[PDB]
Amino acid sequence: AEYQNIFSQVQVRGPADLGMTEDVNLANRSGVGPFSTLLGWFGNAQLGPIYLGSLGVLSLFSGLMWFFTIGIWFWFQAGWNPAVFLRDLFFFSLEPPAPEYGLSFAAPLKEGGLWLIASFFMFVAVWSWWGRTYLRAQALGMGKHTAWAFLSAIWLWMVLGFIRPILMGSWSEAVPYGIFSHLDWTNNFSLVHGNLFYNPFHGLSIAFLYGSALLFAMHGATILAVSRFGGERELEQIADRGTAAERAALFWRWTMGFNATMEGIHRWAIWMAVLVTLTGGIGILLSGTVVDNWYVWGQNHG
Amino acid sequence: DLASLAIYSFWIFLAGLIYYLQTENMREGYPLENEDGTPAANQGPFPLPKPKTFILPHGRGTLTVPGPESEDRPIALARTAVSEGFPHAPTGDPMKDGVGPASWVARRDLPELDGHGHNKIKPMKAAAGFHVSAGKNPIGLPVRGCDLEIAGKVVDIWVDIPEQMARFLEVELKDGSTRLLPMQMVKVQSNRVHVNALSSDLFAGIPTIKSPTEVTLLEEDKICGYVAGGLMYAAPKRKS
Amino acid sequence: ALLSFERKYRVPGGTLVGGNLFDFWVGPFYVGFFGVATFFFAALGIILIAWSAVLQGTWNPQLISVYPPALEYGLGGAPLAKGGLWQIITICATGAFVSWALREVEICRKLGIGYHIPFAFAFAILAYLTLVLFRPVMMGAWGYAFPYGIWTHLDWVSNTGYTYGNFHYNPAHMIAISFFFTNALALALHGALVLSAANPEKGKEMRTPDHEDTFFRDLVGYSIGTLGIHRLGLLLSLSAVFFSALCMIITGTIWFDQWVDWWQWWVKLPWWANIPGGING
Ligand code: BCL
Ligand code: BCL
Ligand code: BCL
Ligand code: BCL
Ligand SMILES: CC[C@H]1c2cc3[nH]c4c(c3C)C(=O)[C@H](C(=O)OC)c4c3nc(cc4[nH]c(cc(n2)[C@@H]1C)c(C(C)=O)c4C)[C@@H](C)[C@@H]3CCC(=O)OC/C=C(\C)CCC[C@H](C)CCC[C@H](C)CCCC(C)C
Ligand SMILES: CC[C@H]1c2cc3[nH]c4c(c3C)C(=O)[C@H](C(=O)OC)c4c3nc(cc4[nH]c(cc(n2)[C@@H]1C)c(C(C)=O)c4C)[C@@H](C)[C@@H]3CCC(=O)OC/C=C(\C)CCC[C@H](C)CCC[C@H](C)CCCC(C)C
Ligand SMILES: COC(C)(C)C/C=C/C(C)=C/C=C/C(C)=C/C=C/C(C)=C\C=C\C=C(C)\C=C\C=C(/C)CC/C=C(\C)CCC=C(C)C
Ligand SMILES: [Fe+3]
Repeated sequence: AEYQNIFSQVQVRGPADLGMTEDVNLANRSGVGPFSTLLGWFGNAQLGPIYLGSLGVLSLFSGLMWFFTIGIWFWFQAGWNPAVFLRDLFFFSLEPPAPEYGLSFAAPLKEGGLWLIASFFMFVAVWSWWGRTYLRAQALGMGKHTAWAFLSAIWLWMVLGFIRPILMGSWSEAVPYGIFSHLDWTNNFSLVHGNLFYNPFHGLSIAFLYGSALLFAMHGATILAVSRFGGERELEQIADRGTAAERAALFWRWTMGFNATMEGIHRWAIWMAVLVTLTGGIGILLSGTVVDNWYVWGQNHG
Repeated sequence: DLASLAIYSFWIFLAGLIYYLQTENMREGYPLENEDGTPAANQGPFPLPKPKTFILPHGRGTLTVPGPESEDRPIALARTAVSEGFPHAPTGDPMKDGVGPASWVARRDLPELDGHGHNKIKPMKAAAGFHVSAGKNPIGLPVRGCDLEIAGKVVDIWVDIPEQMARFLEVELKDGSTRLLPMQMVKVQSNRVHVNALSSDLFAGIPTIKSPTEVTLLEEDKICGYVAGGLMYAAPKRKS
Repeated sequence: ALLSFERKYRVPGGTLVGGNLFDFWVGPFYVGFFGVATFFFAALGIILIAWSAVLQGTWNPQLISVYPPALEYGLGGAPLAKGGLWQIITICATGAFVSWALREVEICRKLGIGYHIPFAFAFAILAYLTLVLFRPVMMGAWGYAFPYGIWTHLDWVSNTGYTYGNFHYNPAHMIAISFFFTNALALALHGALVLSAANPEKGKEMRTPDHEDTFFRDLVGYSIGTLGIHRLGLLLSLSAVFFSALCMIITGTIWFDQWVDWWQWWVKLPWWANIPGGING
């Protein structure tokens, strides 16, 4: 048995680290929280400090209104009875406003008005948070990569419950807030469009989804296979290539005769993943608006 | 129709993306070369990208890639066949000469500095507040090689300050001097530390660092390289 | 044929079989005994797939499809035309996949690095044998395996799926989808992180791992770390596939009814089973 570097053999701890200051407003940061021996077995143990600030709160708050809004409704359903509430948690659901109401914000609560309310909260909770991720990287002088790729995630989210419903002419086309409730909508959406497996974008979406798992498995295992030379210390290998970066490239060179660099691979990474919700967002925007049946479409091609 | 338009657009896009992504991963190691070190004929269909310069922090200067690729070190190897494609046998001690699994890269002979300009790594006996917070403490435990014999004993733990992580075990050998072993290369057991790669009589062969309070990117590579190659080369001792 | 820094690595040794026999390269490609095996099992198969194509009277790729023996043949061999070729090609595929894995082990031994890669690969190879070997054998019929065809194998997915209603209800399939989604989240993040540190705003200094750990705490309050995210990556991945191989080994062998029905156990619990109202009652 030889150490495989999955879990540390020895944990070490020094004074709580407050992190780089740069142009961050330490006034808005918080205080360091507890250390976690459990967490420290896989990664960092230091919990906190976290930067709250304004934008953060808008989201952190807005995000509870959306959570609670649907929560109230769930109880209205379980007849304020806990036993029930707990029993049918996955079955409850805050459906969207019936087709009759259209895109109007006039549908009553028990008829899809509550859905509108909650969603609104979510729309705030996510966007404000998005601006947060762009801001916190600026304060540190970093690129806006994290913020940009998060947009791609937002993309699919925007199409599923906003862009498309609007293009369809009804707040009904949206997705219900419910565990099993939304699983059904998903299976349902497909059957109504001629089986998405025929959607060329969907099949592409899957390609990347799987690709993301293929890539991260390779990358993670590689970086672990050469950590005996300091692999995880990626940024430095980027400014000064070491054996780690080399043996790492040669392995894939001799395996599939084609390879990457310590920085390049991350470009493959961020792109591999990002394309999952970008292509997905597309395949879905076109379904129901330009294409009605993907089987029928897979035939005439338009 | 729109759908069919969008789908083709995407394939053109993806192509440009695979082009971009490929030429980006050619910033190092390229242009290919023959076994003799001269530029190979065909360099593939992809062209080296325009160069890019990094601004290393702490006034360490800059880095431009792709740039002139050099090994800036001698290679003790000799061909084993007349044709291309075969192994290059070592012409001395692969471990000493540092070839094959024992290879190392000539990196800057300075240590890595944290976001503050301080040596990212330090022997724990020089690190404030730092202590073994969990797990077994190796300090004091003896060290054994793959030949079931004792090479020396751990006298301190070198840690990463900013990422609070153990990275090396400063071991004391029979003659009083110390050597760094990669944390990722030893089994800290109940009553010892086991080193599978090397075998007792080789712990002295491990490279040594100058200052006894900081390791340089270069020295890390020779220490790490040397121990890894002990996996292949030391074998003629690794009984167990 | 070599990268500026490659020669010092092309030393003798590392092979598991045959010794110095196949210990040599071919362009960037390393060979090894197992480099030969994969060629063998791959040329063999491709051929079988080519022949299997003429017997189907089609050369078109979006149509060709080697089908498995019909349920009547059970777990016995079948006529090259009635699932025979399929059965053989599966052997070639399996053997090609294994030889490839072990080839990586040798590429590993030569470079003196860990065996994490060939190990993580084995999890895929595992899922594969879960579909073409374990589930079918437990169900006693090579017919429960999937077909080899671009879209024709997609049908298999869809049919096998709707055979139990919305397959969304399979509990494990439910866990596997979560790790798959998370893995993409984690990959998207890690890449944006490292890159945003090595590629800061114009004219600025290259950040450090420190600015990385900083960035996340500010954002989410915690930061797993440079070694952790690579640990998380390998884990999220292999898990997503583990649970995927799992949700299919239980389907059709220990549970063969609608998956949405399996949630009754929950809803039909003494304490609330009859408690009037809700969604169920
Ligand atoms: C996992 C559950 C189902 C399944 C469900 C689906 C679904 C659902 C979809 C696919 C799709 C795909 N599947 Mg599948 N698929 C299964 C099992 C397999 C097996 C196998 C050996 O068992 C293989 C090779 C494939 C391969 C493929 C790809 C052709 C295509 C996805 C692109 C991708 O990014 O893939 C991930 C891999 C990479 C990014 C790595 C690169 C590998 C390349 C792409 C392989 C090409 C192989 C070529 C087409 C076959 C060559 C055979 C010759 C003999 C050499 N599937 C099982 C049985 N598959 C998608 C599609 O669009 O299909 C038409 C899709 O929507
Ligand atoms: C029976 C049903 C249909 C079907 C119907 C659909 C439908 C309908 C859709 C998909 C979509 C997808 N399908 Mg499908 N799909 C089927 C079968 C398959 C099979 C298979 C092997 O059979 C596979 C591999 C897939 C795979 C996939 C994915 C590639 C893709 C979703 C990517 C993603 O990450 O989304 C998840 C990611 C997001 C939704 C991102 C947005 C997240 C937002 C920004 C975050 C909000 C956060 C909130 C405010 C915070 C909560 C946090 C708190 C801490 C709690 N499908 C069958 C045939 N599929 C989706 C797509 O895009 O398709 C093109 C989609 O709409
Ligand atoms: C892409 C096509 C479909 C779709 C198809 C599916 C399918 C198919 C499945 C899910 C599943 C899930 N989907 Mg979905 N889903 C869609 C859009 C969304 C949106 C959105 C804002 O648009 C959100 C927030 C979600 C959220 C979720 C999760 C609740 C759940 C997956 C776990 C996970 O790892 O998530 C990634 C996110 C994180 C790791 C971070 C946040 C996770 C939070 C903190 C925890 C949720 C816990 C859950 C409620 C706990 C139950 C515990 C009880 C003890 C049993 N979906 C679209 C419309 N979704 C899975 C499931 O198990 O469903 C029942 C599943 O199989
Ligand atoms: C209508 C159909 C049903 C459904 C039916 C099924 C069925 C049926 C199955 C799945 C399976 C899966 N489903 Mg589903 N699924 C549905 C809806 C969804 C949705 C959604 C958002 O709606 C999602 C996210 C998913 C997600 C998933 C995945 C978790 C899982 C497949 C990945 C996998 O196993 O990889 C595992 C990876 C492999 C098997 C690949 C192995 C690769 C081998 C080793 C190498 C090949 C090399 C190649 C030949 C080499 C080429 C070389 C050349 C040089 C290029 N499903 C709907 C409701 N789903 C599958 C599963 O769990 O499978 C185990 C499965 O069987
Ligand atoms: C290729 C695209 C992939 C992707 C990328 C992605 N996601 C991202 C990012 C990126 C690049 C971010 O930067 C952003 C992030 O911040 O990550 C850490 C994020 C993010 N992706 C998220 C989710 C998510 N991503 C998903 C998917 C994907 N993300 C894709 C796979 C999914 C799926 C699969 O469905 C989900 C659910 C969010 C967690 C996060 C953005 C956070 C956000 O929008 O927050 C608004 C705030 C709230 C909703 C707060 C309330 C939350 C709960 C409802 C209540 C309980 C919490 C409360 C704090 C408890 C307090 C308890 C007390 C006791 C203290
Ligand atoms: C288990 C976790 C994840 C993972 C990991 C993973 N994959 C890996 C590795 C790892 C760690 C490798 O090291 C290895 C690699 O070298 O990658 C570059 C690989 C790899 N993952 C691959 C594919 C792959 N991985 C997938 C998934 C995953 N891989 C998971 C998400 C998928 C999916 C989900 O679709 C696919 C297609 C290969 C490209 C590659 C290994 C290549 C290899 O073994 O090559 C030699 C093989 C041949 C010559 C095979 C021919 C065999 C037969 C003669 C004919 C074909 C028969 C086959 C049944 C036909 C199928 C047709 C379809 C239309 C249905
Ligand atoms: C224990 O009890 C308490 C009280 C603590 C509460 C507990 C809470 C519970 C039990 C919450 C349960 C909620 C769940 C499980 C929610 C699940 C949601 C899921 C699975 C998916 C969500 C899909 C939604 C997407 C598609 C939504 C997209 C929304 C938008 C793009 C914005 C929509 C915009 C609208 C309607 C317009 C508003 C107006 C403007 C300004 C444009
Ligand atoms: Fe990385």
